[PDB]
Amino acid sequence: CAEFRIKYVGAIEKLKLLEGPLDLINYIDVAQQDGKLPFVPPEEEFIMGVSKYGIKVSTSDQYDVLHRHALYLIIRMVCYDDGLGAGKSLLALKTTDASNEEYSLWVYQCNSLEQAQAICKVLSTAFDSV
Amino acid sequence: FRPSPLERIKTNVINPAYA
Repeated sequence: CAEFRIKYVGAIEKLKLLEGPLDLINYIDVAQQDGKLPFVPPEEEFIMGVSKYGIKVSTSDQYDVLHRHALYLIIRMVCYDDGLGAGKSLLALKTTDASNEEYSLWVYQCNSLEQAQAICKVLSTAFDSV
Repeated sequence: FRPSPLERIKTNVINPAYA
């Protein structure tokens, strides 16, 4: 269980039917090219909490929850360098719905690679305990 | 444009429930 300050790039929601971490990265690269997602997030920071329950993203004053990504519904999360030349680290989360009929992609940008990796480690430990 | 995904990937985490 841990909290991190992150920025929010955006989401591609309600996709139907990306098996492979490389495929997800490529999918998002192309989505950015096609204007579905920004390349660079707005500067506004959010609080990302990671735990056994999943990932929660809240405003920086904790007054409002933006996203709740429950562990049950997380399919995979990929951490990667955005490739834009500044070494920024992204987290791309693939999630599904209660019936596992639709998928959504959520993309965040971390302050540092150390933090992105820390986030992944908590998530991986979370799955381990199941 | 940007380098290949292989050159950029750091780690991935998979939910075994859907694997």
